[PDB]
Amino acid sequence: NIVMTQSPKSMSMSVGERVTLSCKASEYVGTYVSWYQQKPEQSPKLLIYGASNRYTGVPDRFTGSGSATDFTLTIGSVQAEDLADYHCGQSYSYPTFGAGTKLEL
Amino acid sequence: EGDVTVILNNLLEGYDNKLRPDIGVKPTLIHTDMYVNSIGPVNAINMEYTIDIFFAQTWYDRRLKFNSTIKVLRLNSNMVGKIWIPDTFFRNSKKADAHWITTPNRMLRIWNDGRVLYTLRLTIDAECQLQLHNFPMDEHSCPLEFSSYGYPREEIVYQWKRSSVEVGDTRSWRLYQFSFVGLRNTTEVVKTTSGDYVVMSVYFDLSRRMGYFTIQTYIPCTLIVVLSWVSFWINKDAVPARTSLGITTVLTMTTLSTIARKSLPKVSYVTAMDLFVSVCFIFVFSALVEYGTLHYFVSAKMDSYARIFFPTAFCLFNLVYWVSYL
Amino acid sequence: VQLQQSGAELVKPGASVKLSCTASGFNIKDTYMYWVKQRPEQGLEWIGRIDPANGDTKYDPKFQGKATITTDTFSNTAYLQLSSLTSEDTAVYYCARKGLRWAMDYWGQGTSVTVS
Amino acid sequence: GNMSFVKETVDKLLKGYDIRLRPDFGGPPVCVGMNIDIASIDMVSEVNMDYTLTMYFQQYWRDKRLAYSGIPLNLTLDNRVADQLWVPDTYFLNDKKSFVHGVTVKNRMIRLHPDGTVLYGLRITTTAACMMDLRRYPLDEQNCTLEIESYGYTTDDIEFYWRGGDKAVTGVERIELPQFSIVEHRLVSRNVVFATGAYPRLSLSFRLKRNIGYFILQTYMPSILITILSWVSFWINYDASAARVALGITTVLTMTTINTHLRETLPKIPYVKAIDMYLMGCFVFVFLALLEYAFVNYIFFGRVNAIDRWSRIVFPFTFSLFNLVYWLYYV
Amino acid sequence: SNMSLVKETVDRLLKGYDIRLRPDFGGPPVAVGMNIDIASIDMVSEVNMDYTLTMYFQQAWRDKRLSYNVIPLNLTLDNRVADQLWVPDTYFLNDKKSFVHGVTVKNRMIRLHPDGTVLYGLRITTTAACMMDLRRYPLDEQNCTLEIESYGYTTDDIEFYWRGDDNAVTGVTKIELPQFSIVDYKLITKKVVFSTGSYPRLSLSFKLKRNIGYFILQTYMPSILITILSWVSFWINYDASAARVALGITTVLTMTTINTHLRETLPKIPYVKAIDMYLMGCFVFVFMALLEYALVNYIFFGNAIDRWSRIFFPVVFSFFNIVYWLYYV
Amino acid sequence: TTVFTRILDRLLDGYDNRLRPGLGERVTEVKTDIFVTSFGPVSDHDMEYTIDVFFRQSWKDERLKFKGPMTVLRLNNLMASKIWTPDTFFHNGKKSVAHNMTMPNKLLRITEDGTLLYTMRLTVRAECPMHLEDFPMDAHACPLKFGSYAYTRAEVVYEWTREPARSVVVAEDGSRLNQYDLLGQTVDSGIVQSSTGEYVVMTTHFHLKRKIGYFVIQTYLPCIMTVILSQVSFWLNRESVPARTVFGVTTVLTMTTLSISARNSLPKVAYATAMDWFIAVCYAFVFSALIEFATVNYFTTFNSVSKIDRLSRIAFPLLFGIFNLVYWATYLNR
Amino acid sequence: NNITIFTRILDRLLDGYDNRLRPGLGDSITEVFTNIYVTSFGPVSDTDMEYTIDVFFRQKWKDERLKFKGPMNILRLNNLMASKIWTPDTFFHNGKKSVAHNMTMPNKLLRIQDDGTLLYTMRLTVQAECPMHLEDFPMDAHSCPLKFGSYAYTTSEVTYIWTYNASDSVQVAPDGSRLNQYDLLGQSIGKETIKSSTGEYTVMTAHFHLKRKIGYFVIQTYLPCIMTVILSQVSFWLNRESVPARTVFGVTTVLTMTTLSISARNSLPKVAYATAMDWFIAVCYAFVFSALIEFATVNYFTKSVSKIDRMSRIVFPVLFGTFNLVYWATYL
Ligand SMILES: *[C@@H]1O[C@H](CO)[C@@H](O[C@@H]2O[C@H](CO)[C@@H](O[C@@H]3O[C@H](CO[C@H]4O[C@H](CO)[C@@H](O)[C@H](O[C@H]5O[C@H](CO)[C@@H](O)[C@H](O)[C@@H]5O)[C@@H]4O)[C@@H](O)[C@H](O[C@H]4O[C@H](CO)[C@@H](O)[C@H](O)[C@@H]4O[C@H]4O[C@H](CO)[C@@H](O)[C@H](O)[C@@H]4O)[C@@H]3O)[C@H](O)[C@H]2NC(C)=O)[C@H](O)[C@H]1NC(C)=O
Ligand SMILES: CCCCCCCC(=O)OC[C@H](COP(=O)(O)O[C@@H]1[C@H](O)[C@H](O)[C@@H](OP(=O)(O)O)[C@H](OP(=O)(O)O)[C@H]1O)OC(=O)CCCCCCC
Ligand SMILES: *[C@@H]1O[C@H](CO)[C@@H](O[C@@H]2O[C@H](CO)[C@@H](O[C@@H]3O[C@H](CO)[C@@H](O)[C@H](O)[C@@H]3O)[C@H](O)[C@H]2NC(C)=O)[C@H](O)[C@H]1NC(C)=O
Repeated sequence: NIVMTQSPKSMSMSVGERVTLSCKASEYVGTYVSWYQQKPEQSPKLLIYGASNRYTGVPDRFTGSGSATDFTLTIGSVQAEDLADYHCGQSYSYPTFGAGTKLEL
Repeated sequence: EGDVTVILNNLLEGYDNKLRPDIGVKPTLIHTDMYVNSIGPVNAINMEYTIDIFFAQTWYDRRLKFNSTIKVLRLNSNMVGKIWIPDTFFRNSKKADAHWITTPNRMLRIWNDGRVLYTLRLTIDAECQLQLHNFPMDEHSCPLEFSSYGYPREEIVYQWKRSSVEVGDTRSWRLYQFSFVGLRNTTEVVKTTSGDYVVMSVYFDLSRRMGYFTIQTYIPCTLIVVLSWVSFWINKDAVPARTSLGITTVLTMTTLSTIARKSLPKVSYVTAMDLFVSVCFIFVFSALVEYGTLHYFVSAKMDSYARIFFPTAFCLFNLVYWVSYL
Repeated sequence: VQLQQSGAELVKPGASVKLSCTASGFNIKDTYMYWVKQRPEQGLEWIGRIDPANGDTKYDPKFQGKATITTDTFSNTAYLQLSSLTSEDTAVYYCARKGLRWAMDYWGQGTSVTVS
Repeated sequence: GNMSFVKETVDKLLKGYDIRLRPDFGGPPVCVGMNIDIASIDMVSEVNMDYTLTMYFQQYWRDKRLAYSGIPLNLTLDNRVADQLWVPDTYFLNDKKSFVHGVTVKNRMIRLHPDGTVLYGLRITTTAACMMDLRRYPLDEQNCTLEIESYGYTTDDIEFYWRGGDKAVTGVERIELPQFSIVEHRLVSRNVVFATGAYPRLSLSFRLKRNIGYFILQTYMPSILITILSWVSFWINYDASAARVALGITTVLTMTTINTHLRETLPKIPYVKAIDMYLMGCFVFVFLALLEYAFVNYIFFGRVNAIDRWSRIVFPFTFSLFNLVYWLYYV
Repeated sequence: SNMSLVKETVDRLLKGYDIRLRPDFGGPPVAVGMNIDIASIDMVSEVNMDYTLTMYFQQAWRDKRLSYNVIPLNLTLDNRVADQLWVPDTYFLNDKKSFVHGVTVKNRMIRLHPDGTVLYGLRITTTAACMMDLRRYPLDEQNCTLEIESYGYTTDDIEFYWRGDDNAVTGVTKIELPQFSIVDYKLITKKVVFSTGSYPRLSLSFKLKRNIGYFILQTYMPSILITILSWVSFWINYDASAARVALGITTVLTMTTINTHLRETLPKIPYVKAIDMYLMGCFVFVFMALLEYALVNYIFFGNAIDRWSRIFFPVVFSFFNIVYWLYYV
Repeated sequence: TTVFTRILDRLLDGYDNRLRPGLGERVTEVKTDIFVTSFGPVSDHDMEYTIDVFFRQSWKDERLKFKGPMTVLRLNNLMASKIWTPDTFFHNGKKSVAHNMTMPNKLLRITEDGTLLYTMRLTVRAECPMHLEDFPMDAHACPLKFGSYAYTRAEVVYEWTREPARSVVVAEDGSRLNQYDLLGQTVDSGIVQSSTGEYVVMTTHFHLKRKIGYFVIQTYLPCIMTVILSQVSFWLNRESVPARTVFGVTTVLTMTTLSISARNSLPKVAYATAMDWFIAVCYAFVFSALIEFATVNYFTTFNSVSKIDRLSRIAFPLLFGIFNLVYWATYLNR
Repeated sequence: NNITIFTRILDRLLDGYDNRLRPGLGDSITEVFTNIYVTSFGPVSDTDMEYTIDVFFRQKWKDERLKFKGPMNILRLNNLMASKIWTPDTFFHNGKKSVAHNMTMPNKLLRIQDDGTLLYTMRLTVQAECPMHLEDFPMDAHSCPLKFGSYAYTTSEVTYIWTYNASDSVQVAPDGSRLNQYDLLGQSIGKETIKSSTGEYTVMTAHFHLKRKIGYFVIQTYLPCIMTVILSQVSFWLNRESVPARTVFGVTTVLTMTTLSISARNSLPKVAYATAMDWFIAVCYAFVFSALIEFATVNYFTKSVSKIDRMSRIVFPVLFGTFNLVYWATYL
């Protein structure tokens, strides 16, 4: 199967600076990753599709990037309402998911 | 105009080109005629010959009967695809095509009683049989069989005209190694799975001229084996010179065997040229082993024997070889 | 445009539970329907696949046999069947619509199952 | 009123005729029988893996919209009405480049029988693809097939069968490819399954053993006579260095050239053939003769007749052993 | 709905349209802008004296009969309507074989802007004739041209101009050829005068420079090395006749076989090339080396003279090599 | 059969085939999959490859919806030209033929909800750019990029109908590759921008690998035997001048004629392949034999065995073996 | 609009025009005035005895039904009108593979004048036959013709006349010639009347005189044949007792002369007759073949410098020198 090994588990920084994520693929997935957010007591919502395509309603601060194997999501000036958990998925094969990257103060 | 176009519109109204004339009455008698422009090159490795003709057909159609003051209606190719045409195809043509520059090269003339003269220009690659035996002296009868496709003997009957087949000057023709000997028309009925069809065959008698092959492989191999016998006039103590002459002669004989086969198609049987090549080789190999055994002995008068014996042994072969093949 | 699911369920272990979600505003014959498992304080785990136009289903190897997905055309609804419920099956389930470039576009509100 | 009726009848039949619908569109599948009158395999080139096949492909089915009653004769219409009738979509799966002959008119036949049965014949030249195994070249036999399949209609819409069991294909024996020789034709009817459905498939395949006498005359005899000559090197006296080195070197250069010239009418196969194994064995024999001379000279002028007498016996004895093995195995 | 409105708008546009008449037929000539996106340049062959070019050929003109205002959006129609609208008869003068690609449909584009601008695009693979001067081969540089011209309309009816200066022709710098290298390209607008009138013409040219490494690897260095082998014979003693004449004969036959072997692939041009000068230059030094033995075998049988040829022959070959390379490069 | 005929006529009545489905309300997505029936031969000279496919496209049309006793209308080819079809073209195709023997090889199935299907038989000759630095022990990624021609990203988008790992299927019997072998399919979806606008392009990478069976019999093995042929010249009588001479001159001729075939096979690239480096090193090791013999002949009571010959009997084959163990390991094993 | 007026004129013109009938069918002949702007004398294929041309085939005739008096003088129309008005059925008698370019639009021209004159310009790639007698090869000078005439109408219905006089009718592009083997000396044209089995047809010919440049065969064929004759004459300058070496020289030369024969034999149609090239190789072979006979005579008499060897150093070069003066003056 396709194994998602997104790192790290959580990052604890303040409001108004740049924070980036990472999603590493075991096998080749070609620009088919997806990023979602997970608030407590809330269903996931889509953020990024393809490799770096901004969904409707996503703010411009959420910037993604993609490649053949390495994938990342860069957040510019993260605010207080963005403190949630992020999930990295793939759909080049039957879909799998990562562990989940949280955010803290 | 005025008068001619209403005659044509009166002919072509209520006309079905899908149905042949006399569909349920009698077979349609079609008089064919051919004028050969030039016969192209006869390809030997691929077994066909190119031919360029003016294929002309003549029949009757009672629907195309107009009573007027104009007797002959010389018309262009824009009216070909509106009346009936027999589906004459060439049964041994690998590929063929009409010429379409600057207009479709088709002629259509209608007489007032119903004669439809359809004539088109064709370039045909017709498959021909090459015995390939006795090469380079082979005489072939290259055929050209044409018939209707869908219509059997009960519906289309073909017939030639006494002087139907006409040829060019045979001087502008593209035969290089061949010569146009003669022609013979014919006709027969073949039986297939859909019915009986009338097939007309034109046989073109071709014979190979006496050029090229001789300068190509005969004169070089004969001069090579003549040069193989100058070793016998070299003294017996000059071992490396005579064996260098020997190896160069046998490797050139093998190379000339390989080169002359490239002009020959991939046939399984042996030809006369390959027989000559093999005899030339068994002669040069016999010369090399004779020089060996003479050198082996001295380590005695066979060298003086070989200066007269080997020119004679090849010359008696030549008179046998040519006369039995001429 | 809205995926409405069923309510929360609480049954004994070893039993079977019927779980469903209803899609509205479109038809499920066009896009695939994806089921997913979210264990509390864990990551998402994909359950299976269903193509309602063809009826073809594909499942994860670890969820084969204990779970299957069914569908119907008139009600425009997707269904889950769960068999041999255990303690590790206590999670929340979502049904995901296939989106643009295979992105899991829409999500349901979530049905939490609990065993005792 | 023959011409008159034979007109209106065709006029009525093709009116209201929907060409987009097969016969029995909402019902049982139609049965498209087939027979082929093979004319000649133009060429069987191994370089492009293909055999040009000229044939008189002939389809056969029964359309109930084209059944004429009044007229009692098999109507052979002009070939251009076939663009206004439904015709089965037969396609060749291993086709590469093919055409229907178009001189002097398109070479196709239409024939309406009074029970509606449609006889449709076409003259077709297919350059079908035939992947070959050259592991035993030139002492090989090949199996070249011609796949006949319907494209758009599944087995719930069309059915294929050979008309006449094993008598459907004819004149197959008549074809005489200059290099090969047909051993047996076979007729196979299948159903293949794709992702879009299950399609009917008629299959025609020939077995082509290769005539070997051309091959001997062109490669097997020069490659043997070269070693035969090499064997002269041993006999020559030991002090004649120039003659023996010239002979062996010449034979080696010949064996090396013979090979390259051959590997030009063969595809870039990554394996060794039978003829390559033979040429490699003859090269080893010629190389061993030259190395035998190296040993003889190095032994006398480097510190002899017994070694040269032993190699004069062993070398023709071992080459006849290898020759026998090769021939028996590959025949 | 909107689809019926677009349907009746297009049906109104093509009702009464005369394809046989150009826009503004009785008035001023129509201006036809052009721009080319080059896909690749495949086979620049000197045997047939042509090059194969694949391009995205766009055209843009104005047609007041095709002005719609009902839809405020560019109408990108299907590729099959282009046979029902007027197009310019643009042809290439140096064409030999050209075809528009027809998989899966005919690869053409037509787009109807609301003002009346029509953007007509095509994917054309052409084999344009490019007459070459192979007098400095293989160190030469070529000038291959494409001659875009109108056929049936003179300068009083049509006007050709590049759309937006040198920004018209794009994608040239990413074209990768095996043996050449694109140095420069230039765009020329000119008016040629034939017997039937004066016709506008857009000339697109190329500056192909030939890479040398293949020809050094194949022709120049084996000739140099077989010329090096010819001077080994100056060290073998004079009385060893067979070795020295084998050394002469083998490299003489090698030089003439390389000379006749690297030319039948080339065309049958009647002048001499730079590689042909070097092969004739190397054959002179090889033939004089065998004649050097022919002199010394006649003086003795019929040590100073071959010692002088041991030093003079590599020097005068080195002198000939510097004169050859600095003149031609 | 008139019941189906009036259904088809009602579908085609008032149908404008010049307009895509939903021109001003929605993006007309196209679901695409490829069934590769035969991956044909790869021609190195033209840097191209031939592929025979069953290219299928499926899209939603709301005008072609019918209510009848049959759910799926497997219609004939004619129906295909009278309805809208996407103008899918190959971005790197050179010359591709849509087969039409005997009938046009097309398919058209209209389901009752308006969903279409359009299968087609093609033989695409596409560009495969090759970097022959590691010839012949190289691996390529020959692409095949299709996409719309006239419709931009805002009008027609493309997608795979199955999972992208399972949307390109290669038949098991369908491998006409005689030189290479296919190591697996690879797809990707992206957006490309041109002078007109931004277009959706779908890329199919085919991974290949050259099998070293043709060149290990044609080039490597005859050059190794050519070097070995020169290696036996050090075991020859010091006095035998024409013999060692002929050995050398011929080895040098076989070495220079053997290189010709190498450049004769591959295209005229500017750089040097790894086989060319093998040719060069074998040439150096065969042309040093003549230098050694010329030194012996310059340095030639009877004569003695030269020390140069006794050193060259050992040094030259071990240097050749060391070069082989370097070259073959470095290129083949990495 | 003025464009609507022109649409009306075009429609009226075609309302009654029958394209199956020539102008003045019941009347006299339709005089087609032909013209040819040669743009590129393509390459001459020596193997197939054919040559390629690229012409601007301008035709011109008078059709009284296509007469107009609208607000224009010349109606420079497009290609679609030509598919529906008369068009002389000109075909090339010797043309093997003539093809009309179709990129982008059909390369055709139609200019209906006010008085009824028409102009019809096409762009062709005619591949006409050329009968070549390569006996003086390669000092030959061919004349490749190009005969075009009607295929359906006789001389009593359509007559073809050159628009201009002399040969001006065919103006060869000053820089239009793909002849790497030949060069175009000039053109000569004429009009004949050929009678066949269906009648007389007016045939116009255009002879293009060619002349083969010797320069390719001076570097490829002649000089490597000359130098190996000089190479074969080195054997007379060596020692008498040097059998190995002189034998080598001999068996080598002959081989490179025989090798130089095959490529030439192949670089020409396999005609039964021989060429002037073969009468140079055979004599140069005979000089080389007699050199080995000379050494065999010396080796027959050996056991000093041979007098036969000293006389062969003078007789053999001056016999070759006088042969080249005879051969290069008869054919030049
Ligand atoms: C599979 O697909 C291929 C490609 O689509 C099809 O091949 C094409 O098929 C069409 C339809 O049959 C052909 O159209 C016709 O072409 C006639 C001229 O053909 C010649 O010129 C073309 C180039 O212009 C060449 O490609 C042709 O070469 C091919 O055909 C020859 C036949 O001998 C072969 O030998 C070759 O190997 C090639 O295969 C030819 O050289 C053209 O005249 C014709 O147009 C007439 O009819 C239409 C309709 O009625 C009129 O509108 C039009 O005005 C013409 O009418 C005039 O001419 C007719 C005689 O033709 C007269 O009777 C009239 O009175 C009037 O004067 C039409 O356009 C097309 O040429 C062909 N091309 C190729 C590349 O093969 C296959 O058929 C198809 N196979 C199947 C089974 O479906
Ligand atoms: C490409 C390499 C080129 C190397 C070129 C190397 C050139 C170089 O240095 O030559 C000198 C010498 C020649 O030795 P070689 O054995 O060839 O020659 C003997 C030597 O000259 C003796 O001195 C002679 O005896 P004398 O004194 O007259 O009584 C004897 O004559 P005779 O007694 O038989 O009558 C000669 O045969 O070689 C070495 O010492 C080995 C070097 C190995 C170098 C490394 C080689 C790999
Ligand atoms: C390749 O060859 C072509 C043609 O031989 C060269 O094109 C030439 O380019 C120059 C520079 O623009 C042209 O000069 C200009 O011509 C225009 C014509 O209107 C004039 O207005 C300018 O004032 C200027 O004189 C020249 O005409 C043109 N040659 C031809 C025959 O048109 C080209 O430079 C060559 N090199 C490259 C790298 O393309």
